[PDB]
Amino acid sequence: TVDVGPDSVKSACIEVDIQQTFFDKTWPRPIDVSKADGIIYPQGRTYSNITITYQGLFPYQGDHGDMYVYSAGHATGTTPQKLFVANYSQDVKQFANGFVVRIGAAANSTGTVIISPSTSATIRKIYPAFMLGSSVGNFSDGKMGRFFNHTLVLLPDGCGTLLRAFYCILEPRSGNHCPAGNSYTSFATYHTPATDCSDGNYNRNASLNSFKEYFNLRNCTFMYTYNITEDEILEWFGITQTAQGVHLFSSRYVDLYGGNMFQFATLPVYDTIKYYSIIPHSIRSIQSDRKAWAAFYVYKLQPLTFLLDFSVDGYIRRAIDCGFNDLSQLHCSYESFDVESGVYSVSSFEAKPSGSVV
Amino acid sequence: FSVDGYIRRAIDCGFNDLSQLHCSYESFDVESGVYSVSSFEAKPSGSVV
Amino acid sequence: EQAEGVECDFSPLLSGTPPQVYNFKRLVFTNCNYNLTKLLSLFSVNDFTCSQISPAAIASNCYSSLILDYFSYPLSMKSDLSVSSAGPISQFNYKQSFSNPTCLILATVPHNLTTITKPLKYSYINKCSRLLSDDRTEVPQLVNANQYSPCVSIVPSTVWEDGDYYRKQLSPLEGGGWLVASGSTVAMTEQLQMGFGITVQYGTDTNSVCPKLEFANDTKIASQLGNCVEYSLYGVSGRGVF
Amino acid sequence: TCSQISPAAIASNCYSSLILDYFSYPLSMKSDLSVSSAGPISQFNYKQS
Amino acid sequence: QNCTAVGVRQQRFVYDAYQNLVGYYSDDGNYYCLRACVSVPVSVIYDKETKTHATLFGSVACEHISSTMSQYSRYGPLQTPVGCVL
Amino acid sequence: VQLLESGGGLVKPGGSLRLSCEASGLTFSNVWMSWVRQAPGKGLEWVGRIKRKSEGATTDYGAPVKGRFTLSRDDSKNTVYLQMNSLKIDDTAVYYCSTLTRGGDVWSSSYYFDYWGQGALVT
Amino acid sequence: ALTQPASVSGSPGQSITISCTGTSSDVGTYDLVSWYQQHPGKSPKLMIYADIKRPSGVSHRFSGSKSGNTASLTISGLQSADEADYYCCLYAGSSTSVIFGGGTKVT
Ligand SMILES: *[C@@H]1O[C@H](CO)[C@@H](O[C@@H]2O[C@H](CO)[C@@H](O[C@@H]3O[C@H](CO[C@H]4O[C@H](CO)[C@@H](O)[C@H](O)[C@@H]4O)[C@@H](O)[C@H](O[C@H]4O[C@H](CO)[C@@H](O)[C@H](O)[C@@H]4O[C@H]4O[C@H](CO)[C@@H](O)[C@H](O)[C@@H]4O)[C@@H]3O)[C@H](O)[C@H]2NC(C)=O)[C@H](O)[C@H]1NC(C)=O
Ligand SMILES: *[C@@H]1O[C@H](CO)[C@@H](O[C@@H]2O[C@H](CO)[C@@H](O[C@@H]3O[C@H](CO[C@H]4O[C@H](CO)[C@@H](O)[C@H](O)[C@@H]4O)[C@@H](O)[C@H](O[C@H]4O[C@H](CO)[C@@H](O)[C@H](O)[C@@H]4O[C@H]4O[C@H](CO)[C@@H](O)[C@H](O)[C@@H]4O)[C@@H]3O)[C@H](O)[C@H]2NC(C)=O)[C@H](O)[C@H]1NC(C)=O
Ligand SMILES: *[C@@H]1O[C@H](CO)[C@@H](O[C@@H]2O[C@H](CO)[C@@H](O[C@@H]3O[C@H](CO[C@H]4O[C@H](CO)[C@@H](O)[C@H](O)[C@@H]4O)[C@@H](O)[C@H](O[C@H]4O[C@H](CO)[C@@H](O)[C@H](O)[C@@H]4O[C@H]4O[C@H](CO)[C@@H](O)[C@H](O)[C@@H]4O)[C@@H]3O)[C@H](O)[C@H]2NC(C)=O)[C@H](O)[C@H]1NC(C)=O
Ligand SMILES: *[C@@H]1O[C@H](CO)[C@@H](O[C@@H]2O[C@H](CO)[C@@H](O[C@@H]3O[C@H](CO[C@H]4O[C@H](CO)[C@@H](O)[C@H](O)[C@@H]4O)[C@@H](O)[C@H](O[C@H]4O[C@H](CO)[C@@H](O)[C@H](O)[C@@H]4O[C@H]4O[C@H](CO)[C@@H](O)[C@H](O)[C@@H]4O)[C@@H]3O)[C@H](O)[C@H]2NC(C)=O)[C@H](O)[C@H]1NC(C)=O
Ligand SMILES: *[C@@H]1O[C@H](CO)[C@@H](O[C@@H]2O[C@H](CO)[C@@H](O[C@@H]3O[C@H](CO[C@H]4O[C@H](CO)[C@@H](O)[C@H](O)[C@@H]4O)[C@@H](O)[C@H](O[C@H]4O[C@H](CO)[C@@H](O)[C@H](O)[C@@H]4O)[C@@H]3O)[C@H](O)[C@H]2NC(C)=O)[C@H](O)[C@H]1NC(C)=O
Ligand SMILES: *[C@@H]1O[C@H](CO)[C@@H](O[C@@H]2O[C@H](CO)[C@@H](O[C@@H]3O[C@H](CO)[C@@H](O)[C@H](O)[C@@H]3O)[C@H](O)[C@H]2NC(C)=O)[C@H](O)[C@H]1NC(C)=O
Ligand SMILES: *[C@@H]1O[C@H](CO)[C@@H](O[C@@H]2O[C@H](CO)[C@@H](O[C@@H]3O[C@H](CO)[C@@H](O)[C@H](O)[C@@H]3O)[C@H](O)[C@H]2NC(C)=O)[C@H](O)[C@H]1NC(C)=O
Ligand SMILES: *[C@@H]1O[C@H](CO)[C@@H](O[C@@H]2O[C@H](CO)[C@@H](O[C@@H]3O[C@H](CO)[C@@H](O)[C@H](O)[C@@H]3O)[C@H](O)[C@H]2NC(C)=O)[C@H](O)[C@H]1NC(C)=O
Ligand SMILES: *[C@@H]1O[C@H](CO)[C@@H](O[C@@H]2O[C@H](CO)[C@@H](O[C@@H]3O[C@H](CO)[C@@H](O)[C@H](O)[C@@H]3O)[C@H](O)[C@H]2NC(C)=O)[C@H](O)[C@H]1NC(C)=O
Ligand SMILES: *[C@@H]1O[C@H](CO)[C@@H](O[C@@H]2O[C@H](CO)[C@@H](O)[C@H](O)[C@H]2NC(C)=O)[C@H](O)[C@H]1NC(C)=O
Ligand SMILES: *[C@@H]1O[C@H](CO)[C@@H](O[C@@H]2O[C@H](CO)[C@@H](O)[C@H](O)[C@H]2NC(C)=O)[C@H](O)[C@H]1NC(C)=O
Ligand SMILES: *[C@@H]1O[C@H](CO)[C@@H](O)[C@H](O)[C@H]1NC(C)=O
Repeated sequence: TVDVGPDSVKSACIEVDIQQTFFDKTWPRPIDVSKADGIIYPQGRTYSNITITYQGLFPYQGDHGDMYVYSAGHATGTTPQKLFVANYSQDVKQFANGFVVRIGAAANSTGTVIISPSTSATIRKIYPAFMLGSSVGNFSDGKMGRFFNHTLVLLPDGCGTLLRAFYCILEPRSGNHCPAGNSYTSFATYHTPATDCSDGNYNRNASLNSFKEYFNLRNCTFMYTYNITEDEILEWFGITQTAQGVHLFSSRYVDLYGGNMFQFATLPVYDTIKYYSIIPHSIRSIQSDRKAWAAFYVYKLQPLTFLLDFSVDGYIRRAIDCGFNDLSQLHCSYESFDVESGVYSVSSFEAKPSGSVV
Repeated sequence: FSVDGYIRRAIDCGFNDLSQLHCSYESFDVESGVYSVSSFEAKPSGSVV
Repeated sequence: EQAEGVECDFSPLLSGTPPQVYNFKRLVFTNCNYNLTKLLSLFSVNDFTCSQISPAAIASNCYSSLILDYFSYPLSMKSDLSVSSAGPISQFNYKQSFSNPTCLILATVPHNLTTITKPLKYSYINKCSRLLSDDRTEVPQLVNANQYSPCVSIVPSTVWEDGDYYRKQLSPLEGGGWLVASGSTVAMTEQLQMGFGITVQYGTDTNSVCPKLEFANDTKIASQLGNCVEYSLYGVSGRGVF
Repeated sequence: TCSQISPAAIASNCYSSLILDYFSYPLSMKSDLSVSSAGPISQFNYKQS
Repeated sequence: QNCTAVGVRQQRFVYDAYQNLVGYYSDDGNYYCLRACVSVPVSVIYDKETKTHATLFGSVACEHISSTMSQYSRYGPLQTPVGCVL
Repeated sequence: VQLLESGGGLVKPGGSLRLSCEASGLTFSNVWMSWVRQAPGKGLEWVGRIKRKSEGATTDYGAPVKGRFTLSRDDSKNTVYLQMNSLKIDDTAVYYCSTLTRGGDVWSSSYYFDYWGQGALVT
Repeated sequence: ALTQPASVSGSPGQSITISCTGTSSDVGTYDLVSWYQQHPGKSPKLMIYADIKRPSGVSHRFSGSKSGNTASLTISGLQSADEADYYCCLYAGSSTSVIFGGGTKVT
């Protein structure tokens, strides 16, 4: 058992509103295999200056993925008001083979603030939060999204200076606006950058404390922290699960400027993950000072075959999805990015069965 | 097998040489010529121990 | 060439109450100088067999990862731990891989090992199945090689009496319906009886799970350059010229 | 039990030689007389070809 | 498919010479013919120098060739003397 | 609820004796039945118990009378029987016919004896 | 096995306790110990069950308490009328047997 500190002592939860129509925007960022976008590097072996095929867990070429964003909460001048989030709390999805996420996709771009239709701002990177587990049901009021027994919770904290991971039972609080109290809507994490993101003093528990305000932590098995370098460089994060537990991947620690993802940590979670959800997050900023935040994109992995181009630097720069289309298969067939002109045969198009007859 | 599913003709594939020839080609109609067939096996008499 | 490090810590195993079969505990070892004898020496082993690996290799080669699964187990029930077992325990409570190299150890616990506590009794799941949304159709739910019983979240840490039934409804996510299960018990023996599963993984990473051998200055890459030699680098063997 | 020969055939064939290796042995340790075993017998006391 | 009964009525299943199932007598008294689901053969017309391509759909009437057939899916098509080409 | 117990008496060691009791005020077919005994100067000792007919009316016995005493019940009369196949001198004790119940639930059970009869002496 | 005091006593109005000890498998993990009161010449009656609670026929003088692997019966404001033999009883479900202590003489 790991002691993860005291319970929250507030008499009520922070009110959070849900106005989904403010989040219904579209900025497509599909996987481009020709740039090795989202490719996880082979674990057992390295290579140099060769072209070979490889099977592993990769996203489909052309997959748009599921876009998620975070927004500032409401405010009146220098006094923060109730929070503002998308309907993520009931967005419970199958884990399957795990997933990868693009982070900082729109960093350095110019955009606007979600809660202000005509307020411009520079877009900055923000780290995603996740909740994973084996079983999900309803809350006391019949709302969806309650994860049962032990859950795996990943919370970037300290305004993006540390990552914290833990495995605990979530015990809902009974106060106002809480999961097992009156007038419940949803839960969310948040921080107040005015004091939490001080250069010489980052609140390394800002997000964790906010989480505790909605759920108490019980029977914790572990809690780990990792450090994060603060910058606006686009990066990838991935999560999978095997007999060995849960594997955490990141491009930052090996190929920061190349994008190849490598394993950096393993968590002792041997309980099969079946469902996961995106944890809402709001920023309690000053009304006169709001920022735009980069969207992040989640993609599903499958046991697919890819052609991988290993450069002279040992990094993968290009790849081919051998099942995307016919021409793509042709390049894979010759294990080469260079095929001569002509007419070639490919795999046929087959129809899958409709309703059965018995 | 006829169209009505009934068996109207059959060949005993172990009867003789010509019979085997028809079975070999899975047909009641084979071409003229000289064809190889299964050889005759020797059969043993009382054993020696 | 092998890394120096520390030995595998089996203290957790020896310092608490044995888990039940359908709710076992898993210890994963990486970056370790292992000693199989040290651990097995602590128990009056009753049996120990392996599959797709020699009795030699199981304690002499290097692995990418070593998994130890431990739990309480009635010695008399050993007949159902076979890959080709009948199934009453195997298909619901605990099953082992047939693809990776594995072993199974069954042992009793000596009176000297007072750091490990004694369970009240043995429990296991007799059956586990799902009922469909029509509340008429039932479908068996089996456990795979590296999984936990599909209804482990339903069955309590112990079965009080044979025939005890447990039921909970399923959410829309699962297609709805009900998940239902029932178990039974076995009397505790004079001494604690326990089982240990071992799974050995190769080639998925540096094989840094090894025995503990000493070394010399004549087995280095340096000063052997240009000559044909045999080698073993973190479990990777071969022959060639450096 | 037998290996690479039936329990029947072992009782009625001809051989260039037959070797019988006998010793006392407690039934309680039956499991260690096989190929895959704990070791206390198969590695240090007696192994079968 | 709905079709004319062949073979002997007592046996529910009618097989071919290849021992594949080709017909069946249904519980409702009707006789149906059965065939394996058919795939569509494809070849790729590839031009290296201009870095382009076209998809030739075997010997299909070009009736079953929809648009967006450039992907397996886990100018439109035209019918030619060869097969249907996109 | 009342439990009426009788059938005691003196039987020389080597012989046999059968006890019986009758329940009233309860639903016989919906309770467990059990026996205990107490020898003079000693504490309480468990003899054995029997389950409901719907449960197969199975039994569990204390070690002191294992293979010697047998329990049975009959729901057509609301009675319970205990037959002592082979008596020893050590079996001299007062026997008690009692019921047995469980509290809590199936997840976490707790067992106890709620109702007791007068008891009968076997010597 | 359950261990109890041979005897416990005090003046009417005083508070006394009767202990009942075992190990983690007997008392520690599960709240399943019961207490019985037997008057001389009489059958026993249930005073407390599940280490906590009493039948409605039992006065509030009698209460259950547990600490570590020790269970106990507390008699608050004991009366001379409470004189009896008190027993500690432990029992789980199947694949086991009922365990009684030797009994405590309370006077
Ligand atoms: C932001 O969020 C983080 C969340 O991780 C939180 O850090 C965690 O704080 C808790 C405490 O609130 C840490 O838990 C323990 O804290 C004690 C503190 O010492 C005081 O209190 C103890 C209480 O009995 C007194 O005895 C003591 O004299 C002091 O008063 C630490 O001493 C604990 O250290 C343990 O681990 C060390 C590792 O080498 C051991 O050397 C040490 O002896 C302790 O071991 C004991 O506890 C272990 C519990 O896991 C147990 O396994 C051992 O067997 C043994 O019993 C321990 O730190 C918690 O660990 C902190 N998190 C991490 C990852 O360390 C921050 O405080 C929070 N920030 C704010 C502002 O709230
Ligand atoms: C939002 O905006 C920020 C900037 O405001 C941007 O981050 C910046 O990204 C650029 C890259 O796009 C970084 O500039 C350089 O990137 C290369 C990465 O490799 C590429 O370029 C090389 C060039 O030949 C190619 O070969 C290669 O294939 C890739 O194309 C880095 O390698 C550079 O690192 C240098 O400094 C390191 C410091 O230790 C050295 O170790 C390293 O060897 C490099 O040193 C060389 O250049 C130095 C330049 O003065 C020189 O002094 C050295 O002697 C040596 O020549 C370098 O990073 C740029 O640094 C990033 N800025 C920051 C602050 O990190 C974000 O990416 C952007 N985000 C989005 C989403 O757009
Ligand atoms: C993987 O794990 C195994 C299992 O732990 C481990 O093997 C064990 O190694 C240790 C040593 O590293 C063995 O422990 C002792 O080793 C000494 C070695 O002899 C030399 O050193 C002694 C030191 O005083 C000198 O006296 C001696 O002359 C040599 O210099 C043995 O001598 C010990 O034997 C004892 O037991 C015998 C039988 O019971 C007695 O006849 C003998 O006199 C010794 O008894 C003494 O020590 C006892 C210790 O408890 C004590 O109780 C007695 O009263 C008396 O004092 C002993 O072997 C250990 O036995 C090994 N175990 C096994 C099963 O082999 C592997 O080394 C490890 N692998 C790696 C790589 O580490
Ligand atoms: C993974 O996580 C799930 C939950 O997410 C967990 O299962 C849940 O376990 C809890 C218990 O820990 C269940 O909650 C309650 O459990 C009690 C069990 O009995 C104890 O408590 C009662 C309380 O008085 C004591 O009397 C008794 O002696 C025991 O101490 C049940 O009795 C509860 O049942 C209630 O709901 C029934 C619905 O029909 C009612 O009929 C019944 O009377 C109870 O009603 C009470 O609560 C109602 C709540 O709204 C209230 O309205 C009523 O007025 C009344 O107060 C109840 O079950 C919880 O239900 C379990 N959930 C599921 C889905 O099973 C898993 O066990 C965990 N997995 C693992 C392996 O740990
Ligand atoms: C998940 O997390 C929950 C909550 O953290 C755990 O539940 C707790 O389990 C602990 C057991 O370790 C309970 O411990 C409590 O200790 C109190 C202190 O007295 C004991 O310890 C001191 C230490 O020196 C000793 O000196 C002393 O003699 C005792 O040994 C006890 O007073 C508590 O007793 C409670 O229950 C009894 C029952 O009738 C009451 O009478 C008491 O008044 C009191 O309520 C207890 O022993 C702790 O209370 C538990 N919390 C809750 C809410 O139940 C789970 O165990 C944990 N699960 C897992 C898997 O880790
Ligand atoms: C959170 O709110 C959003 C927005 O209301 C929900 O997403 C929406 O889900 C509906 C599902 O009925 C989608 O409707 C789709 O419309 C297309 C139009 O052609 C139709 O073809 C589909 O069959 C379907 O009807 C809707 O497009 C979709 N909106 C967005 C922006 O994705 C979301 O499901 C809500 N989440 C939760 C947990 O409630
Ligand atoms: C837990 O919450 C879920 C909601 O996410 C509950 O499932 C919901 O149950 C209601 C029951 O009334 C379903 O309503 C249906 O609406 C259609 C609309 O035409 C109607 O035809 C049906 O007859 C029915 O009324 C709702 O669709 C359903 N939601 C889903 C996703 O299936 C669930 O029941 C809750 N669990 C418990 C135990 O209450
Ligand atoms: C992320 O990087 C920060 C770097 O500031 C790491 O925290 C720093 O940890 C060092 C110790 O390794 C602290 O210095 C000293 O630690 C001792 C420990 O008892 C303490 O007594 C001294 O007073 C002093 O603190 C250093 O102060 C600390 N930095 C801060 C701001 O607290 C951090 O551990 C790294 N996290 C990870 C996951 O690597
Ligand atoms: C499935 O196939 C069977 C077999 O061909 C079809 O039954 C056949 O239906 C035709 C009429 O469409 C029958 O021919 C004539 O029908 C008129 C109807 O009144 C009748 O008066 C004539 O004397 C003559 O029967 C034909 O005999 C009939 N065959 C059998 C064996 O009944 C059946 O209709 C097909 N089902 C579908 C949905 O197409
Ligand atoms: C990486 O591979 C390429 C070829 O795939 C190498 O370039 C060739 O090197 C040979 C060496 O004699 C030349 O004859 C070829 O003409 C080169 N090809 C081209 C297009 O120039 C390249 O040198 C390799 N790089 C490294 C570091 O080994
Ligand atoms: C390409 O277009 C030409 C148009 O001239 C098609 O040729 C005509 O096809 C029709 C079909 O009946 C004939 O009646 C005309 O006489 C043809 N014209 C000539 C000049 O031959 C040609 O078939 C088209 N090709 C394809 C593949 O569609
Ligand atoms: C290897 O050489 C170093 C040189 O000082 C020496 O200290 C060390 O003991 C040598 N190792 C062996 C095994 O001889």
